[PDB]
Amino acid sequence: DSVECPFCDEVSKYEKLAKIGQFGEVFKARHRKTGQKVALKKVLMENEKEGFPITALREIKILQLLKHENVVNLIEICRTKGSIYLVFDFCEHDLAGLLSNVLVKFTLSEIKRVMQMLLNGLYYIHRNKILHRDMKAANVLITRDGVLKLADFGLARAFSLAPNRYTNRVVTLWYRPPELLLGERDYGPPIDLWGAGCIMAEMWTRSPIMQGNTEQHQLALISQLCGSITPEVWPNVDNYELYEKLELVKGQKRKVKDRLKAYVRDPYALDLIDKLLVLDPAQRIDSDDALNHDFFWSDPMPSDLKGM
Amino acid sequence: NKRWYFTREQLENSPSRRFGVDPDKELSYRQQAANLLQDMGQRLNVSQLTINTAIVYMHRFYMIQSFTRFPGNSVAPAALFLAAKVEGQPKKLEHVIKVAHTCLHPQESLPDTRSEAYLQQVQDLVILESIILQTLGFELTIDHPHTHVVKCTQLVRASKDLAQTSYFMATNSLHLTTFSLQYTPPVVACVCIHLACKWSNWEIPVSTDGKHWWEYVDATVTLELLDELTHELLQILEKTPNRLKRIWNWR
Ligand SMILES: CC[C@@H](CO)Nc1nc(NCc2ccc(-c3ccccn3)cc2)c2ncn(C(C)C)c2n1
Repeated sequence: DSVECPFCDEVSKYEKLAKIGQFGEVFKARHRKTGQKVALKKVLMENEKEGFPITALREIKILQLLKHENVVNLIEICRTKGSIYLVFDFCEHDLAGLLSNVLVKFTLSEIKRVMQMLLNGLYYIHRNKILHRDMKAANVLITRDGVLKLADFGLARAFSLAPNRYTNRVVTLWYRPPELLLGERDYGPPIDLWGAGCIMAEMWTRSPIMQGNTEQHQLALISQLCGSITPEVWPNVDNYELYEKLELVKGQKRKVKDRLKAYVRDPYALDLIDKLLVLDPAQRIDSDDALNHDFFWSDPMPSDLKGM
Repeated sequence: NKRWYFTREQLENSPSRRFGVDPDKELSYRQQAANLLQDMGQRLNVSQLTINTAIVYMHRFYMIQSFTRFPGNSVAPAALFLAAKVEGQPKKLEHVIKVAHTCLHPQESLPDTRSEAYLQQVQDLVILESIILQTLGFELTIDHPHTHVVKCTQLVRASKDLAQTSYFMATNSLHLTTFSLQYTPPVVACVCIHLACKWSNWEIPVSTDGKHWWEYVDATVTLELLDELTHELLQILEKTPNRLKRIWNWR
């Protein structure tokens, strides 16, 4: 016998076309009737001994809530006739594969735009009490018609003003903020804005700017580009236990603008990056105040994308 | 958006009816499931919010599925298992099997956690949770009248007492009625304040505008409807033993 199921379609209505990722198992696919291309994330029921995975529920909670031109779009959820597929609009590019490919080239106008869409995408989700927690170029997709989308809300979680006790083991190392590396469990938006700083740089450098082998190593690269962590710079750092219980230089001066003059020419662009890569979270630029930065309001003005 | 709101003509012609189940009967199959849910939820030390969510899941679930194929005693634990995850109060699958068991078989001893018998019922629950998910088509973010209750009670400077009563009404509207399948949270909330007031002889000074307390909460709400519904709710409250004594003024 079979069971009635009006609001879950069998994923067989799409035809798979190709693997593309890389948590978890992600295919491009085509709707058998219309040709509409989509992406399908299978939900991995392996090592899942507690029924349908709570984190999948979290993500699906969040994707249903975040509806916005700069946030990836969950179209529907599908079953087989056993597992479960998340179904998104398909995005033709991702910013990582654009920054590696060397024929791809960015004008200042095109870059201002990308950043603008990305800072807007952030403002939106933060405004909706969501933390993305996985900033990295590889999670920043772009569409053929040139619109940017943020992706992988697999690590996203909601946040509030309750003190909090959020997980620390978040964010790819190369994009993890200082705050986190010092064992902080009461953080918020400014962690996502650190990511954006790194990606903003990665726009002129084609490469992740701080590639560390471990926390120790990483934190050291950061204190090397943004100076040492002192309470004169970042008031109340001493309050953390991992503070002294860790090797950190002491004679380090902020070379944020110095090291990047090479690839980044625009001085407004530099001034912006410098407010994104700020050690102290509570002094690190808002996603609002950043969109309001003279970088977005000076020539060249931000332009559309056809430099594909 | 109107997906899980149904007319009285739709509510009558329900999956269960089409398998011979009388209206009055189906109606008490729900009440029963709701009891099981509350019973289990208190022993599992989860919130009322979580219990309420599970109940709404149960309600919507049976607007698609029939009681003649899916027994309440099977759906209720799986629905609560789910609601608890979805609401941040996750309870362990083995833990929920245990409590469901003692609730449904207060005498019978628990099977060896290693037996083929027990290994099945765990399988079953997990399968069921999967069917509930697909049946709801993964829409698990519920909104309960209770949120709106706070709001309506600032709008009458109501005492603790009257406030608590309104919540009581709210929670009971889920156990005892199919309102959550017919009227939006905000409306139901107004119904719950209306009857809490009636039950307490609490007075509502018309605003200076000639405006009533409710129009501030939901435009679509008419007293003609408020009276109609608080009647319906009160009617079944009276049918339900001991429930009213809970808010009766013994003094
Ligand atoms: C965490 C998410 C990351 C990790 O995998 N990725 C990702 N990349 C996409 N595309 C950009 C691309 C498009 C096509 C390919 C390709 C590769 C081989 C063969 C054919 N095509 C690869 C990447 C993409 N498009 C829609 N989605 C949703 C599921 C959000 C997408 N998610």
